[PDB]
Amino acid sequence: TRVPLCEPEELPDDIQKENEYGTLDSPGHLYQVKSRHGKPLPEPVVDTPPYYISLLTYLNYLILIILGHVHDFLGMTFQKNKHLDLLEHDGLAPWFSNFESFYVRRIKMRIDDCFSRPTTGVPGRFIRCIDRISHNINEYFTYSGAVYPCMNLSSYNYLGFAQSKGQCTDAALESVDKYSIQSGGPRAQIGTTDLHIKAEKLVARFIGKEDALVFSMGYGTNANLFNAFLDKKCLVISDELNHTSIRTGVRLSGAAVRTFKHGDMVGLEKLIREQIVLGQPKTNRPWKKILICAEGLFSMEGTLCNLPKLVELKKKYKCYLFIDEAHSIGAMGPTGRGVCEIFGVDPKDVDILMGTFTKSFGAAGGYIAADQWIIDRLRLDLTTVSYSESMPAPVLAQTISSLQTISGEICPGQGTERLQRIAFNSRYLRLALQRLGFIVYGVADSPVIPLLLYCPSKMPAFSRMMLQRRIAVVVVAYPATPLIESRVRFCMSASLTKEDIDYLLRHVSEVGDKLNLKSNSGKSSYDGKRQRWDIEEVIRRTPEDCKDDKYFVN
Amino acid sequence: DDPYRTTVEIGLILYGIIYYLSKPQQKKSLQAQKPNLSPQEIDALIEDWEPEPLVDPSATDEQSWRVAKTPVTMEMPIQNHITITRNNLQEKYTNVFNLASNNFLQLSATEPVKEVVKTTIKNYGVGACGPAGFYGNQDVHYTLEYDLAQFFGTQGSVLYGQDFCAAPSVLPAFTKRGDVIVADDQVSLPVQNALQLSRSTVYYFNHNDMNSLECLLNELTEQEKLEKLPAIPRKFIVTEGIFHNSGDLAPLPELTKLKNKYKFRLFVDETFSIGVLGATGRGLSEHFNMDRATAIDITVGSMATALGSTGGFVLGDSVMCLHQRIGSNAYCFSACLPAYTVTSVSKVLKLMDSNNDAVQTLQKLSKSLHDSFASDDSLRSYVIVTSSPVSAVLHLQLTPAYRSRK
Amino acid sequence: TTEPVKDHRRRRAAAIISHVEPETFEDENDQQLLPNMNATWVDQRGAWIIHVVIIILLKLFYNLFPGVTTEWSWTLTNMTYVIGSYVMFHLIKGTPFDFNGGAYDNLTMWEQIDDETLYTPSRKFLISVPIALFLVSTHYAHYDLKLFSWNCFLTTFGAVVPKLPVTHRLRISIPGITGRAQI
Amino acid sequence: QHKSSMVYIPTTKEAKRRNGKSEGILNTIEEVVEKLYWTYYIHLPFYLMASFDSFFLHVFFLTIFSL
Ligand SMILES: C[C@@H]1CC[C@@]2(OC1)O[C@H]1C[C@H]3[C@@H]4CC=C5C[C@@H](OCCC(CO[C@H]6O[C@H](CO)[C@@H](O[C@H]7O[C@H](CO)[C@@H](O)[C@H](O)[C@H]7O)[C@H](O)[C@H]6O)CO[C@H]6O[C@H](CO)[C@@H](O[C@H]7O[C@H](CO)[C@@H](O)[C@H](O)[C@H]7O)[C@H](O)[C@H]6O)CC[C@]5(C)[C@H]4CC[C@]3(C)[C@H]1[C@@H]2C
Ligand SMILES: CCCCCCCCCCCCCCCCCCCCCCCCCC(=O)N[C@@H](CO)[C@H](O)[C@H](O)CCCCCCCCCCCCCC
Ligand SMILES: *Cc1c(COP(=O)(O)O)cnc(C)c1O
Repeated sequence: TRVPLCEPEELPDDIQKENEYGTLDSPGHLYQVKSRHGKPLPEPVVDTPPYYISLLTYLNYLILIILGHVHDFLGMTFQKNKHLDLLEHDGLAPWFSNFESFYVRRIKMRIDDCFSRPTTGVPGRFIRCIDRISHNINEYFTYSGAVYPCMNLSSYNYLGFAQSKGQCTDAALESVDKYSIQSGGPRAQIGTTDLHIKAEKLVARFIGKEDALVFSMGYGTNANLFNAFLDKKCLVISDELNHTSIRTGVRLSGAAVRTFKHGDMVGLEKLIREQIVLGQPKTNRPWKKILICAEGLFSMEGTLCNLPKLVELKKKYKCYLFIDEAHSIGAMGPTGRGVCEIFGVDPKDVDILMGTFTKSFGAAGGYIAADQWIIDRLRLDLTTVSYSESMPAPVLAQTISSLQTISGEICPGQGTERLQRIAFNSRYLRLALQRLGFIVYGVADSPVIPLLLYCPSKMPAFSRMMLQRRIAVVVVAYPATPLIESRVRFCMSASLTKEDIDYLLRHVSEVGDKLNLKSNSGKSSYDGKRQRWDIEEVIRRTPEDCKDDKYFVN
Repeated sequence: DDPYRTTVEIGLILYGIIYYLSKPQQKKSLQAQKPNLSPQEIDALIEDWEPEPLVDPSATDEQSWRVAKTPVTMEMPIQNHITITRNNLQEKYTNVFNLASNNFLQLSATEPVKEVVKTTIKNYGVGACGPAGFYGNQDVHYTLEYDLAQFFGTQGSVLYGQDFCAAPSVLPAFTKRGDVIVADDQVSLPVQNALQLSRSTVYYFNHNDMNSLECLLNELTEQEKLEKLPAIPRKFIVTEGIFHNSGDLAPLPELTKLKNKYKFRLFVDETFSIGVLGATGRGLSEHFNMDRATAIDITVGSMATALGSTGGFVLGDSVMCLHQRIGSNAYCFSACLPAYTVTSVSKVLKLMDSNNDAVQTLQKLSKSLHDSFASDDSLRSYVIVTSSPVSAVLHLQLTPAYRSRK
Repeated sequence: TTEPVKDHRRRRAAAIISHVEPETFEDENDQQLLPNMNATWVDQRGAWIIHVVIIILLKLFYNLFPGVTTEWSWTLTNMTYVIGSYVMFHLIKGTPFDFNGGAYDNLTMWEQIDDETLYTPSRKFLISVPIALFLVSTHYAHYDLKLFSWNCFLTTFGAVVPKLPVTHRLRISIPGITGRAQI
Repeated sequence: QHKSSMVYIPTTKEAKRRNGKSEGILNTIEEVVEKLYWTYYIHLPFYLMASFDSFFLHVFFLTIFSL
C-alpha cells in the first residue's frame, strides 16, 4: 500500500559503467552534420491514413462520450451516498464540480497505469522500474518490492550527461565539500558567490551574446520574464503551439494577444500589416510596441522554425523577436550552439535568447541572454532576482563541467563523439522506421521521433506489449493532441548503441504487424512507391545508406 | 390542402438556397473593417508608424548604485563569519559578522547531514531527467511526502520545484469566475500575483482587524441570501502566518471562529513560521495549541528559509492533493527536484524529531534582540519597531514625523 | 455597499427576451490566447461523411425489426437524429476541458463554431443536411398529413429555427418553465 | 563487447521456432482464428470499457448478426 524504499545494488565498476553509458562498436557509426548556409527551408509534407480508420475513430469517441454521460447521470441521480465528494455537506461547496473533471474520470481513469511509473537509480540507457499490481480499476496499487531493468526511450538526456561516475560527478562532490548545500537568500541581499558570476560569463561566451542571467527554475523564468517590460498598450504575436509557461507569463503581463497558424508566414505578414494599420481597440491609437514569440524546436512535432524569414520580417517592419530554445541548445548544430548555427544567422539579430539546462546538460535551471544595455535594466526590473531563492552550488558545478566539456576545454575529444553518435542514431532510427512502413514526423535530425497511432484503443495495447518486451515508452493523446492523431514519442539518446536499435526494430516490427499499425503511402518515399521491406534487409542496408542526405523527403 | 405541403418544401428550399448563396462575414473582420482605404494609403500608415524602445535606458545610471552595493562572498560557504567584496573587486572586507542570513536553525551544515548528500549523489546522480507526469518521480520523493504528512499532522502533501511559484499555481486551481476571496490589507507579492491570476472577486479588510472582517462577512452573507442563487459558490479567506514586510503575526482562534460561523475556508501562507514557532517547531498552529487538520485548510511553505534546501510544499487533505496532481500548472509542466535535496530534508526532519534545542535557543536570542532595541529611550524620536517579540527578524521604520521633516 | 477592487460577477437575465452582453478586453484576450478544441474538430478531415454514415446505419437498424412500418421507421430515425443534434449543439453550454477562468461558460458549440464567423461552409452543410433528409423522407414513401405536419414542425423548430442568424446570441427565459440564463 | 546486467526477452518467432510448436496441419486454423479475433477486438472499443457494458455490446453485436 506504500512505495518501498529500494536498497542499492552492489556491482563491480565495469558493469555499472556499461549500464550507464555504452561503449562504441565501430567508428563507422558516427555522422558529422553540415551547415545550411541559408538556403531556403521547404514546406513540410504530411502523410495521411485511409478513411475507414478515421471513421472508426469517430465512432469510438462518440460511443465513449455517450456512455460516460449515461453512467454519470444514473450514478449521480440514484446512488447519492456513494458519491459524497461531488455533493455539498453543510453549506460548503465541493472542491470541484463534476463537469470539469469529466475527461479525467471517464476515459483517462482506465489508462492511469500507463502514465505514472515509479523508478529508481540513475536514468541511463537501462532504467530500473518498480513492480506494481493493479486493484479494482486503477484505484490503488499494491507493491511487492521487486525491481527489473528496462530500456528507456522516454528520458531527456540527449548527450548522456546523467552519470554517477565521471568528471562532472567529481566536480559536484568537490563543490559539496567546499560550498555547503545551503544558500543565503534572494540574489540582491545575500546569496551571490563567485561561482555565480563565473557561470554567468561562461554561458554568455558559450552562446555568443554579451551578457546573461541565470535562474534556478525555467518555468518561473518564463512566467516572470514578461511583466517587467510589457504593459496593457502593447501587442504580442505568438504561435498556436507554444509552451504553457509563455502563456502564463503573457497572461500575467496583461498585453493583447494575437495568434497565427503553425508554419504559415503569409498569414503572419498579413496579420502584422493589419495590426499595424488598425491600432488599439476602440480608440485606434498606435501600439507602443510589438513582440514576436516563437520556439526553436517543437517537441510534440519535431519540426524547426524558419528563422531567416522571421528575421527578414522583423527587419522590414521594425518588430522585436523572442526565441525559446530548450530542446535545441545543446543537441543540435554542427558544434551544438543552437538554432542560430545551422541557418548561419548572426546571433545579434535576435533580441532575447532563453533556454534551460535540464534537457541536455543534466542539471536544473535556466538562463537568458541579451545585450549589455538590456541586461543592466533587467537586473533591476526583474522580480525573480530580489524576491526568490538562488541557485545551489552542486547544480552550478555540474552545469559548468558540462559546458566546459562540450566547449572542448576540459577534455579534448569527448563532446564531438557524443554529437556524432546522437546524430547517427536519430538518422538510422528514422530511416529504418520509415522503410518498415510506419508514419513518423521530423526534419531528419530532431531527437524526437513521433510514431502515430490513430485508434483510441491501440495506445494502451502498444504500451503494455512494449512493457512485456522490457521497453519503456511514453504515449500522449487528447486533448494534448488533435482528436484524431494520437502518437508515441521516442526520445533518442547518445548512450544507446546500434544493437539496441536493432532489438527495438525487431520487436516493434512484430508488434506493429500484430496490431496493424503500419499504413504507408507513396508520399513518404522519394521514389513515390509504397515500401514494405523485410526486416533483415532493412538491418543490412539502412545503416550505410542513412548517411546520404537524399533519402529523406524533408 | 396538398399544395400547402408542397409550399412548405418550396419555402424550405428557397431559404436553403438563399443561405447557401451568402458570403462569409465575421465581427473581427479584416482590413475591410473601416475600410475607407486604398493600397497607396496603407503604405503611408505603415511607414509613419514608429516604435518605442524595448526598455527605457534613461534612468539606469541613477539606480546603478544599488547594483554596485551588493555584497559578494568568495570561495566560502555563507555562514556567520565571511569575507565579502563589493563593486567588482574594488573593495574588500574580512572577518565580517553576518546579520543578513536567512537560515535560522543551521542544521544543514552538520556532519551527519553531509554524508546523506554525498551517498545520494554517488548513488543517484545530480538531476532528474523527466517530468513527474511521465517517468521522473522516484521513491525518495514519496518518502519525503509521507514524512512531511506524518510530521505536520495533515493527510497528504505535494512537492513543488520552487517556493515563489507555489501560491500562484495552487490558488487559481480551486477558483473560477463567480467566486469571492477576502484578503488582508497588506500581503506579500506572490500572494498578490496569485490574486491577480485567480480571476475572481477580491475584497480587502483592514490589517489585523476582526470587526471589519465580521461586518464584511455579514454583508456578503446577507446579499447572497437575498440573491437566491441555485448553486453555492466557493469562499476563501487569505492571510499570512508571519508577515514578510512588517514581521507581525495574525490571531488564529478568532479566524477559526469566524470561518466556522460564516462558512468560509481559511488559507494561510506561513513561510517564516514553519521552523521557528512553537515549542517543537511545527508551525503556527502549535503556538496556539490547536489541531491543524481542522484550523487551516491550505498551507503553503518553503524549505529554503529554515530547513536549508530548495523547494516548496503544500499541505492538505486527500481530495485536494488528488485534484492538484492534475490541475496545477507548475506541478505538471516541470521537472522534479534532485534527490540529494529531498534526502537531506528528510534527515533534517528526523533530527528535529530527535531533539529540540535549536528552537529554544533561537527563541531566547530573538527575545533578547527585541528587548534590547525596544527598551531604550534615545531612539524614541527617530525610529520605531513594527515587529513581534516572537519573530526571528527585526524590522525598523522611520518615524512619520521624521519623514515629513526631512 | 462596499465595492470590490476587481469585480467579476455573473449577472442573470431579468426579462422574458434578452441578449447576452458583448465581451470585454480581458475576456477577449483569454479566448484568443488558447485555441478552442470543441469547435476545431468539425472542419477537420473525415468530419462530414460521418453524419451520412450515421444516418445510413440508423435507417438500417430501425428497419431491421420486422414489426416497424416504413413511415414509422423514418419518423423514429428523424427523432433520433434531431434529438441528438439538438442535445449536442444547442442544449449543453460550456466546455468539458478547463479554460482560463470561466471563458466559454455562456455560449453553445454552434455559437463557438469557427470563432463566431457566419456563413461558413460547415454551417451550410450542417443546415442543408436535415433539409435534404426531410425531403428524402417525404418523397420516399406514402404519407398522411396528420403526422406529417408535426414531423415538419419538429424538423423546423429543432433543426432549422436555431440556425437562423436572428436567433444567434439569443436567450429566452420563461419565468417558471425555464431557468434564468446568465447574460 | 562488455557484459551488462540486462536480461533479453526472446521474440515470439524465435521462441516458436525453438519450441517445435509449429505444426503445419494444425496451426493454420489457429492463426486464422487469432487474426479474426484480434482484428475484431482491436479496431472497436472493448478495451477501455467495463465488464457489464462490454458483455452487453458483445450480446448486441451477436444479436445483430443472428438477425
Ligand atoms: C434506452 C434508454 C433510453 C433512455 C436513456 O437510457 C437508454 O437514454 C439515455 C441518454 C441520456 C442523456 C444523454 C445526454 C445528456 C446530456 C447531459 O448533459 C449534462 C451536462 C451539464 C451538466 O449535467 C450534469 O451535471 C449537472 C450539474 O448540475 C447534473 O444536474 C443535477 O444532477 C442531480 C439531479 O439530476 C443532482 O446532483 C443536482 O441537482 C445536479 O448536479 C446533471 O445530472 C449532470 O448530467 C452541463 O451543463 C451545465 O453545466 C453546469 C453543471 O455543472 C451548470 O452550472 C453552471 O452554471 C453556470 C453556467 O451558466 C456556471 O457559471 C456555474 O458555475 C455552474 O453552476 C451549467 O449551467 C450547465 O450548462 C444531461 C443528461 C442527458 C440529457 C442524458 C439524460 C439521461 C438519458 C436520456 C438516458 C436515458 C436513461
Ligand atoms: C420506441 C422508440 C422511440 C425512439 C425515441 C428516440 C429517442 C432519441 C434518443 C437520442 C439519444 C442520443 C441523444 C444524445 C446522444 C449524444 C449526445 C452527446 C453530447 C454529450 C456532450 C457533448 C460535448 C461535446 C464536447 C466534445 O467532446 N466534442 C468532441 C471532441 O471535442 C466529440 O467528442 C467528438 O467530436 C465526437 C462527436 C462526433 C461524433 C459525430 C456526431 C454527429 C451526429 C450526432 C448524432 C448522434 C446519434 C447517436 C447514435
Ligand atoms: C521542457 C520545457 C520546460 C521545462 O521547464 P523545467 O522547469 O526546466 O523543467 C520549459 N520550457 C520549455 C520550452 C520546455 O520544452
